[PDB]
Amino acid sequence: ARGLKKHLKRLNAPKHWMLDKLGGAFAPKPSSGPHKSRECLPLIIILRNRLKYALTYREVISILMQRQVMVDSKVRTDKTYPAGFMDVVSIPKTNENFRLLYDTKGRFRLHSVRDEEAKFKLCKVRSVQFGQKGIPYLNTYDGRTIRYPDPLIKANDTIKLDLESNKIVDFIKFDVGNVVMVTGGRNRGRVGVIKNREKHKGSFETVHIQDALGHEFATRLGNVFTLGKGTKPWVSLPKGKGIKLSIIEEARKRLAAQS
Amino acid sequence: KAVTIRTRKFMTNRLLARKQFIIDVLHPGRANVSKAELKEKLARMYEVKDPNAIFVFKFRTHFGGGKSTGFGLIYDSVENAKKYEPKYRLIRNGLDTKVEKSRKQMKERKNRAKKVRGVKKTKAGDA
Amino acid sequence: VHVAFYRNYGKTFKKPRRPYEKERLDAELKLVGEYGLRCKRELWRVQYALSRIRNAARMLLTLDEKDPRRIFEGEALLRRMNRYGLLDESQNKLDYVLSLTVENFLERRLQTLVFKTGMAKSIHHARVLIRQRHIRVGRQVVNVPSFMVRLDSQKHIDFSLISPFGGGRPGRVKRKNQKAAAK
RNA sequence: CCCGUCGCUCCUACCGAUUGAAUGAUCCGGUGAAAUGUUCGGAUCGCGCG
RNA sequence: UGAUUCAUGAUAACUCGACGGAUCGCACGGCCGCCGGCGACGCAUCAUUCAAAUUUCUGCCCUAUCAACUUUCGAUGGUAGGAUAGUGGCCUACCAUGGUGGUGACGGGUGACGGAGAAUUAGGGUUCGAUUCCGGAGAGGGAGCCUGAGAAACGGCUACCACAUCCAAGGAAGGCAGCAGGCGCGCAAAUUACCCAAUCCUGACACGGGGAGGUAGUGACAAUAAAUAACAAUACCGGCUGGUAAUUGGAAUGAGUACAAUCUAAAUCCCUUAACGAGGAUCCAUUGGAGGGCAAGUCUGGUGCCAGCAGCC
RNA sequence: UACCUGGUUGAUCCUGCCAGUAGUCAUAUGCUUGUCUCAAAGAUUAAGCCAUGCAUGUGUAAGUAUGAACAAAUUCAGACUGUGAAACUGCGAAUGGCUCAUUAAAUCAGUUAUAGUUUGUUUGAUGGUAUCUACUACUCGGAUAACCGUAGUAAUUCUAGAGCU
Ligand SMILES: [K+]
Ligand SMILES: [K+]
Ligand SMILES: [K+]
Ligand SMILES: [K+]
Ligand SMILES: [K+]
Ligand SMILES: [K+]
Ligand SMILES: [K+]
Ligand SMILES: [K+]
Ligand SMILES: [K+]
Ligand SMILES: [K+]
Ligand SMILES: [K+]
Ligand SMILES: [K+]
Ligand SMILES: [Mg+2]
Ligand SMILES: [Mg+2]
Ligand SMILES: [Mg+2]
Ligand SMILES: [Mg+2]
Ligand SMILES: [Mg+2]
Ligand SMILES: [Mg+2]
Ligand SMILES: [Mg+2]
Ligand SMILES: [Mg+2]
Ligand SMILES: [Mg+2]
Ligand SMILES: [Mg+2]
Ligand SMILES: [Mg+2]
Ligand SMILES: [Mg+2]
Ligand SMILES: [Mg+2]
Ligand SMILES: [Mg+2]
Ligand SMILES: [Mg+2]
Ligand SMILES: [Mg+2]
Ligand SMILES: [Mg+2]
Ligand SMILES: [Mg+2]
Ligand SMILES: [Mg+2]
Ligand SMILES: [Mg+2]
Ligand SMILES: [Mg+2]
Ligand SMILES: [Mg+2]
Repeated sequence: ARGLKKHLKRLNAPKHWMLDKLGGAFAPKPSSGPHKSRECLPLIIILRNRLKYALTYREVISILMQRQVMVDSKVRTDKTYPAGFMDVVSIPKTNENFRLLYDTKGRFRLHSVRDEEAKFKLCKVRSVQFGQKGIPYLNTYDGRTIRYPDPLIKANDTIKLDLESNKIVDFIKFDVGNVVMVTGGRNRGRVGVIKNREKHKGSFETVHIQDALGHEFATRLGNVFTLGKGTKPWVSLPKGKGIKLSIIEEARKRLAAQS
Repeated sequence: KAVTIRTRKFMTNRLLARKQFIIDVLHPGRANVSKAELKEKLARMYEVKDPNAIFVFKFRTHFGGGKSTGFGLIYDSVENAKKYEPKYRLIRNGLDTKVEKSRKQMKERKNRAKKVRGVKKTKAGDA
Repeated sequence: VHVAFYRNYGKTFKKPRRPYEKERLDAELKLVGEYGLRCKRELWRVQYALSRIRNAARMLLTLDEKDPRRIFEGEALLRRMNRYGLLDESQNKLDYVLSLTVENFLERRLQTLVFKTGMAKSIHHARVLIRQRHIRVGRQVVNVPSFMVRLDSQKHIDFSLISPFGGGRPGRVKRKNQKAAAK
């Protein structure tokens, strides 16, 4: 190519969007934004495919251009706006507040939240460094930059951010014994407590996580998001509480429900 | 030989100021039910002051016969429908008039006008 | 790109390896005549389906008894066979799947069932009745003889409500004869 | 039963004067459009300058 | 940070710095003219996102009737520079003689774009991969370049080469390996149609545009389901039970046809369905065979090593 | 889904191939062809050559209206504040579609790096010294389009002067 690609073929869309194979030749290409294209959920999918408020692309645009949808307390009129992990989606007209979280199967789920819970969100810190004039600052994995951060905060920690004031109200250090959710890989959407951390010089760090039922799994450091201090998450989890159920037990539950 | 109308996936869409649902039509005696009769029956069922705010489309009769399914929209008022519905659906209901045009003729006129500058460009495309 | 290109399709039967086995020909003709099939392709399609199911069962039986994949797929296959009446509740082991014959699948055809319950005087009569829209499974009219009837749906087979044998409105021949006799 | 020369028809390749021919890619040397940079140049345009 | 005289701070100076808002829409208010809200567009820095460029290791078919190859004129490396967005013989000057190779270099062929994959399936394997997804390359062949964040762009420009249209002969204009369509080539492949209604992209933009894409036309590439008859009486036959009959009898139905509705961007098709639509049910099933492989005649007429058949015998 | 059959002999057992049998999301051709649902389709030879038409334009309350454009108002005053064509300005046209000619450690796949760079845009943060003795900041200056009117040429979104803003 001679420059940036503006189209996304439907087969090339991320699988967790769950787009029909014969729905069309194209999928909504995520716009530039706080979240990466492969790790986002465009507002068009949320409003049309998931919530079914809009029956078409045109209806999605019509709904959004009325300034009726807010992301992180800010009105967004971009259909392909990348809304990702921990983001808050609010529709004041319908009195609906949603938080984007990964289900046990690794797909974004619109988790309904209370009004109080909709006033804050969690962020993961990438690094802390000095800006111009020697002013310290940190940036999160959702594109945010915060100046004069708490000196105790460091990379890979989780900060509680108040959307109304855009200030850090609390933070969690990345350490063993903290409940976390996996945001990538085959174990995406699972929730557990860190057991130990393996660090290799000049290589990715491995994190070992134990599920509430005792199941053990490991993942990379960049795929681990801390949800609270100790074993109690700071936000409400979706249905299933990040517990991955084997296909056999899922089938047993389905058959039991059938009768 | 009495037709029955049932709605299955009902949703009150406040963003678009309408109601969206699937329509199930049971017509054991007759071949089909026309969209006008379905509109009037929906208006009677939902107490719609203006039947012009009811839109029904995408109807399919089952293979055996005597039953059909479709989609229906009921807007709070005619202005909301005119503001949110597609032009063709409004035309189907008589709220809009179809304008006769040919896309190829429009393209040729545009290309012809491309070569003329100024006010005369307006009549340049005629040729 | 043409989006239609992404739809996939597959074959449903294979031709015999040896075209002119006399014993195979005799057996196939016997089955076709007994079940009133239109050609050998229907029998070969049923054989293809049976071979696929038997191969799946044989593959599963090779795995360890405690293998989760074996457990899951064996339960799925046994449930599938039970739903369509191929296997009885007592036949609750994958081993009994290997003991399935083409006749078992043929006995589940809507044509064979329609003949058996007594709605038709013969298998061919059942075929013509089905293809002429005189038969319904539940509330749905079915005109495909190859329709495989599930155990639950077996007791709902009845004449179409819009047909002369299920309701009113006799056929065009009867109406024409009645009109002619009116003079 | 069988081998070969010789005699007839057809087919396929092989050698071959013609210092054979065509095309493509590299090698030696030469000419070399256009554009870019540089030197000079200064039609002309604005307030001794640009 | 695994690792940086790294982030960043301070000083001395430097640059003839495209920077540091002479912009626009809504409303209409508080003090004593001064203050004042919600937005749009725009400039600069960092981070982020959307990406590229270069890059590490391992991996590719046939060929030795290809055993040496590279190094004047960069080949391998060093030093200092130039250029670049940046590393680098990428280029220049000087210096050293290096670098690859039967563990196949170098050279040649490919009817060679690579991959995801396709066909066949005990296992191992064999063959294919132009083509809708990913990556690369090209726009008749080369070369050069402006604009721009991004192009060595070709539905951009400049030159040469090859083709080639118009001309009032002075000039002037070119690029279908885009959608259709035409010539040519061949064994070998469809309409010069409709539409932005769906999917999505794009612009100042809720609105315009989109031969991307969709719809419909041609379409026995390939794949799926599935009609061409069913039932009684009579007469024949074989053991109440079966088989046959252009004999009789009424029933059923879709191929077709067509109001209507439905479908559809608008149409069309499908699905549904008023009135019609079957007896030699002329609403008439074909393609290959009948010595063996291999299922099916030592039947009848013609020909007479002829004509012909015959994958093999 | 682990399979073979005919053919060398008077007969036999072999080697060995020829022939047969089955398959191809495999091309082509022949004959035949009633219905429904899917669906490939100028790749192979010529990345050979192309008549004609179409395939890229774009406007919000929010850059620039004095069309000698339309409409409603104004009896007296009014810079303009309704629609606005045209034109300037901005952005886009580097995406998409097409093809497989060149290319054999090259493209490319998996796996790495940029502490070796650029990145319109989106998202989050961040903008303090200009005149210093001229001395508009209650706001600087000169043009040009559309328009208008003198045209040249056989001719092209070929082209020269003149009057505005
Ligand atoms: K390779
Ligand atoms: K460099
Ligand atoms: K060097
Ligand atoms: K290639
Ligand atoms: K630009
Ligand atoms: K074409
Ligand atoms: K569209
Ligand atoms: K034979
Ligand atoms: K194809
Ligand atoms: K423009
Ligand atoms: K541009
Ligand atoms: K790679
Ligand atoms: Mg492209
Ligand atoms: Mg430093
Ligand atoms: Mg250097
Ligand atoms: Mg390929
Ligand atoms: Mg080729
Ligand atoms: Mg092609
Ligand atoms: Mg491609
Ligand atoms: Mg190119
Ligand atoms: Mg060409
Ligand atoms: Mg050229
Ligand atoms: Mg070029
Ligand atoms: Mg072109
Ligand atoms: Mg192009
Ligand atoms: Mg063909
Ligand atoms: Mg077929
Ligand atoms: Mg027929
Ligand atoms: Mg035989
Ligand atoms: Mg084998
Ligand atoms: Mg013999
Ligand atoms: Mg090639
Ligand atoms: Mg390599
Ligand atoms: Mg950026």
